[PDB]
Amino acid sequence: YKRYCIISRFKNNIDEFISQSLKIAIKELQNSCSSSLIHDYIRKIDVLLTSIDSA
Repeated sequence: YKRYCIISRFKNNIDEFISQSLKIAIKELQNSCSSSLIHDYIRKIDVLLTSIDSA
């Protein structure tokens, strides 16, 4: 229900903590409707993850 936005926000705070990244690749991929229904700050929140992944 409303937990699809919470767990995405829970994975957003957990991906900022940095194999283990391969399980993180499952959280970052397979977009069916979560990368279509969601807000305007979540787009730059995805940019903060890959730049942190660039380190």
